[PDB]
Amino acid sequence: TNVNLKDQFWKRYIDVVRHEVIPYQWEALNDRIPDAEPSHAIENFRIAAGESDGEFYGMVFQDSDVAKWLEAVAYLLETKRDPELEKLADDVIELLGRAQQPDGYLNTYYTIKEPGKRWMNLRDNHELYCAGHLIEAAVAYFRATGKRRFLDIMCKYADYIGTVFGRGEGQIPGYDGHQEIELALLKLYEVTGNENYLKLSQYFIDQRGQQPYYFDQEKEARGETEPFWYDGGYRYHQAHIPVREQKQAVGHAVRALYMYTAMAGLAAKMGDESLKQACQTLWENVTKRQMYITGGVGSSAFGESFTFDFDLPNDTAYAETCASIALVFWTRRMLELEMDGKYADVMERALYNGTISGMDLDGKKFFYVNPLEVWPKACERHDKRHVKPVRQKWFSCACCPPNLARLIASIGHYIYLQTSDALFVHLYVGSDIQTEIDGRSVKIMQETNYPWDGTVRLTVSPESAGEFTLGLRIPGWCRGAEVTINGEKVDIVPLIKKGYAYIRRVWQQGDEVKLYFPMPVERIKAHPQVRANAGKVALQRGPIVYCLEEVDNGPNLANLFLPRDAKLEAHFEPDLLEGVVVITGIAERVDESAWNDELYRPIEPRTYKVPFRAIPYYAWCNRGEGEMVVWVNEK
Amino acid sequence: TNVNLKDQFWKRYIDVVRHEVIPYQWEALNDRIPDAEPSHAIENFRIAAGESDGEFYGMVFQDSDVAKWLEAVAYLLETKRDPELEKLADDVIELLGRAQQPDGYLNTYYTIKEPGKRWMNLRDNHELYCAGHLIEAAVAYFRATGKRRFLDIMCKYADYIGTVFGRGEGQIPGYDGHQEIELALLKLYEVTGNENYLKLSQYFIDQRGQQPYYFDQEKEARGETEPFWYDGGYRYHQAHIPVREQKQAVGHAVRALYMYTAMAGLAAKMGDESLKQACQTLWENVTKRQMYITGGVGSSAFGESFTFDFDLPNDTAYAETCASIALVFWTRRMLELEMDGKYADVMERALYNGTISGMDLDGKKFFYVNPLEVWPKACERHDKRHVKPVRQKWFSCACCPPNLARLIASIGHYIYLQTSDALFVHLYVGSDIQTEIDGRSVKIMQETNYPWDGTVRLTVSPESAGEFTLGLRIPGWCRGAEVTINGEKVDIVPLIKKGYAYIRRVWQQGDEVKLYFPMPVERIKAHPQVRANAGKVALQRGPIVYCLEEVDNGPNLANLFLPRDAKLEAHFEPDLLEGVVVITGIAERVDESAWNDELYRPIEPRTYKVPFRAIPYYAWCNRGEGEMVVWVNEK
Repeated sequence: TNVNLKDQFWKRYIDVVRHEVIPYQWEALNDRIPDAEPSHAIENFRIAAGESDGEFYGMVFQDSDVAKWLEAVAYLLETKRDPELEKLADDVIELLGRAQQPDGYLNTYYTIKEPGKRWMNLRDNHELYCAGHLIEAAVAYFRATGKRRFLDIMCKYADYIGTVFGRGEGQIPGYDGHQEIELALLKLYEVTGNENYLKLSQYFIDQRGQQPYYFDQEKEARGETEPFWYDGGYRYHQAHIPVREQKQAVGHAVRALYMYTAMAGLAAKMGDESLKQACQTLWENVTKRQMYITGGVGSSAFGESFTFDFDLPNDTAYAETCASIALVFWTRRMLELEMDGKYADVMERALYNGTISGMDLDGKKFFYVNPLEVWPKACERHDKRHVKPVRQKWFSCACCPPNLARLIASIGHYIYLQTSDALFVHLYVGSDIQTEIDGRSVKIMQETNYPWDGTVRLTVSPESAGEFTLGLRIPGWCRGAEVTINGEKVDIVPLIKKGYAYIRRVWQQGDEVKLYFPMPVERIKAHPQVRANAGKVALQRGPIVYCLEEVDNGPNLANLFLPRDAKLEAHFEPDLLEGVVVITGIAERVDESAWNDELYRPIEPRTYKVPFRAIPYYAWCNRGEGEMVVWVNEK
Repeated sequence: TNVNLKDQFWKRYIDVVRHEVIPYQWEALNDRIPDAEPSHAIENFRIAAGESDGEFYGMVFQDSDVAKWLEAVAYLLETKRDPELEKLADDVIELLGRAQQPDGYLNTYYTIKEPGKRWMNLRDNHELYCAGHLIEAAVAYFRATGKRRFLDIMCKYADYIGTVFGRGEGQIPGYDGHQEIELALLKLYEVTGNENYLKLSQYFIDQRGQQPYYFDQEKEARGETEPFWYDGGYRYHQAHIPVREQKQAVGHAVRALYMYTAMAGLAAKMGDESLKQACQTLWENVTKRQMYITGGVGSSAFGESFTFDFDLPNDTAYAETCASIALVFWTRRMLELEMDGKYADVMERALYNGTISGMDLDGKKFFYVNPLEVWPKACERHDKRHVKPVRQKWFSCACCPPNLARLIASIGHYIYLQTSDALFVHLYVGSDIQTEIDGRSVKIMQETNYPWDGTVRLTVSPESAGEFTLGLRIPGWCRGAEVTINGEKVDIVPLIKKGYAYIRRVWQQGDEVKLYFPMPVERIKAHPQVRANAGKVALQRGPIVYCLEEVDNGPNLANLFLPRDAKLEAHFEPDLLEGVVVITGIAERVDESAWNDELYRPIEPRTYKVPFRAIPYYAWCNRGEGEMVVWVNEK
């Protein structure tokens, strides 16, 4: 399976990651950006390798920043070799190899700052989290370059971790306050075939939330008495009860979704039905009760967390970039657990909305928080101070960048899934794939202007003719999908199972499948239990959720009312925001001129008509500070 | 001027304060309530008088709780002598006299806990605030009983304070972090004629906010380096700039309104036009941009503070009971500065909505915070944790009670104002007053079922016939007010000036003025800049703002839509909530069904008709926990 991107939309983002984002982060990691908060991330490994002097600096999880940058670089190298970039990575890798302790432990903070204090604060100090991120980078770097050095280093650490943690004699019955090692270990298993890694992942998941609480035991041993800052206590870490008894998403959103992603991978690999069902129950809870229309998750700044069903406020949303990325990871494992278009529908929602919303179109600035409603003046409220009205650079928790980079750079890995049963098309993205079906070589090409248009042309070319199944997602946002094969209509209705059309036939060289997904402008309504959206409507076209910005429509977007009957139109604007479809129509505003400086009046408001224009949510805040809303008042 | 209450509405509240609220607090102040947080408020004075041993206990402003209870008791004694209650007060008073230092200083914390450390932390430790509250209680107790002892004690302290603070040689150019002393000093001046008190008040106000900052000077002297916890710094205390440059309300709402109250009193008494204009500018800002329809003020829990113009969220409101009480105090001084009905309109709005909303109808439980929208489950959000979904008892900052008690108990003082050129009727409350106009003895009787009905009968009986002016407020909520004198209709339009009808004529014994204020059900709309209320409407009848509760309408009050043409009806329910007018009609809900557990859908919502019933805002949460909204979605 090699996949080449051949589109406009994602190719532009990859180019931005390659030329702007990854190089800038490299400078930051090496403290060569004069105005920046220093990182010391590379320096810490130098000191640890005994090649430099100085004090540890930065956050306890600083090592993971280096990991994430390496992981993204790995993916970049799969789609364009660059010997200089590869050399930078190789040198960092050898440095990691020299900072690594003889027993396999690799952690700058506990090598330089608190030697000998390792494994005494898993609740807070992210040791396994950093190890997990480094494992992911090493796996990725191996798959991209064939070079095993980083993989070898990380297997030594993974083996050491296996000796330290478990239910055995002299082992710690522990796990990390921030999940990540569990999903990373699955990847390491997939590339090595070493079953210890699969079992260790299972151990960490099965042990979480067991009584007596591991976190209480280590806390006691540190002599710590203070109550945990987060009111829900261990719900923050989803360590309140065992994972199979968790029926609602709670706590910190990234933590949760990384945990779920591991649970879904383990359910698939182990055939564990109880875990599969837990995943499905959690999936339904997150995606049908605690998810924003943008694919954002996390409704409370305090703990960057889930709250509860249907509590999805737009102005105080957290919807962290990293959580939406984590949702994408989760969906991919859910798809391996069960082929249901609803998983890919979510993946696509996050991909085209609440992930990429996290960056400026040119990749120079980022959001941590992705709100669905902005009144900039109000961002001075204490309960809105997490909401930044414009994107910026970050430091300390500068994850928005190497985090988005690793997803965007690997976008090719999410388009297709080769199974022995079928070749599945999840995303409609100009691309090609060279794969093997029933031991035979098959080339598949997608040509499409998606997401701006719903027409997709798939050319299927097997090396020699042969029978196999092509599984095509029918997007849940779409009504009335149509399919033709070599110009002849095919009734897909009997071929559809759980949002995928299964097309099984003998394929010949140059066979052509045409897909047509109508993209009308839709008015989306939220379930009536979503109190924040009572009387409000969102615009969506294809997979893209739209928003209104002040720059196009004036201030006071709360005072814009979209009548039900207003006739909406869409058209392409090549020179706007890198080339986007915009949506236009006629709305109504209440007349303030008719107001008289009173605050409250018993009068019937007078309304006048205004043109409006809406643009894609992901593209907001590229034309200066201003109001923005997704959910607009109706009628 | 003697005023007797003869109504049902306020009389019931006064009885509750007299029989439940004041006696319960007396027990709490003496630590005789088993399952309460101890107060030690009386005990601290015992220790300070050398009549008991032990450590200081409680908040630095604990002394003010005793003061507020005494002040209320004073007002209770004006409307019904009670030798036992008077005895309790007299004993407390003699105790205060024995706790007082030889120089006049009276403060338990700086007598027992930090002897000699007085006046070193005016920013935080409330010394002048407690002195102020004690002064108010003494003034009130003198007016009520003729007993001067408490007054004599407090004059000694006030004189001492006058030697300590000022611009003179050896004086501290300081002022309290919590305003109060300034308005208290005006009251002491009014009852003693001692001009020092008036000038001292003027000094505290003129000094506030002058550079170099007093609070920085004392902070430095304490060796304190920590930044102030509130992000706006000295805006919290309204000490950021001089008062006559403050054009917006900012900071902590009670602090601000106590300051404004002093400013308005001084502008009147000193004839200071610059201060008058400053008060007017602030008045307009508060009441036309930063006030809730309930008379609540304070839109941010953090700092219990004002935010900025038109930021009035209903679900995260703070609208502290004490701030609404403070607004009432402010309006009374504004009325002395300028006879404008808009002042009394706000006074009335607070009195019948966001003050008495602070207690259960039987006076046993209280709110600190008065929200305008409640979803109880959501009160677990960190950004809503200040919102309690049911009333309770309080401890430490148990001000809601002795604070409401003092206002309710003194409600008679707010009904009329005698000036040398007119008798003004501000509030429509069954009552009578014996007063002197142009040296002539005049008796006036009001009979009315206000607020449930807008008909008022005033009987005017001068000792002998004579020409004078009666000023009658024409409520700003009203349209088509009518006035009839001895059965003949009078054209009031030419008699009205700034919301008061000036009726000047020769009055004879038994003259009858009938006022009729129509009370239709009104749909109130907020200025379009109020984002929170875009697309919403509030119901109001007479001075009373209405709300919907779950107990009458079912859950999910966000999913209730009030059509503009729905017919509304009002009628009296004698056995509901101590006897209230309710409002009824037909609203619409969106039908849950068409979602089928989806979260977001492109479907046209189906709506069905439901009955609704609205009750007075003040009377919400007397029938158990449940949803409540004031601002209802419109269709």
